Amino acid sequence: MISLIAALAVDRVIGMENAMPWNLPADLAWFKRNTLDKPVIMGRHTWESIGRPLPGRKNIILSSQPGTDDRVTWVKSVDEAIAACGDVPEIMVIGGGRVYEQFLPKAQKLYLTHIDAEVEGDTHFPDYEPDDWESVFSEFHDADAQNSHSYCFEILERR
Ligand SMILES: Nc1nc(=O)c2nc(CNc3ccc(C(=O)N[C@@H](CCC(=O)O)C(=O)O)cc3)cnc2[nH]1
Ligand SMILES: [Ca+2]
Ligand SMILES: [Cl-]
Ligand SMILES: [Cl-]
Ligand SMILES: [Cl-]
Repeated sequence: MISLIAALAVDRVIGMENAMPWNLPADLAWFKRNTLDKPVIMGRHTWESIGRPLPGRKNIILSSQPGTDDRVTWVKSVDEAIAACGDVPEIMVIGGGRVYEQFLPKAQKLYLTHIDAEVEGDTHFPDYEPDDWESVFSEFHDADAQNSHSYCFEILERR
């Protein structure tokens, strides 16, 4: 099964010209909880953003240009990325925009963090029909001493 995991500000904003203007360690901990020991597929901009390989996960980078880091796997097609995951119960697609776009139609599950931030987006999560999805988990949190905005965790399963 393929799943997508994303953090969405208002209007589905997922990325900006520069680093996103929030500080959400609790969301990064949710991200880790749901990706640890699973293969993760990402595009090159997201790979650059993260800075290094995500620990304890097989990192696959989907890209048309040859790779510039030997500590991860570089693939040139969606089907190559999937094959590189081998035989695992769940593949996690971690962005960014174009990669979500490409994997959405194949995905059966979404792990979304909705962040209460009004920002002008450079890239957006795909316009999914919430109509077509079943929320099986939701959990709301206010901003606190460590987290700058209010956010809500959701898991959704393809109806
Ligand atoms: N829920 C969610 N939040 C994210 O911000 C997110 N970000 C991207 C890509 N960006 C990033 C940026 C950093 C890390 C990261 O540093 N994760 C660490 C935990 C952070 C820490 O320990 O300081 C990890 O080990 O997973 C992951 C994804 C894709 N899906 C997401 N999904
Ligand atoms: Ca429900
Ligand atoms: Cl968590
Ligand atoms: Cl990307
Ligand atoms: Cl629902």
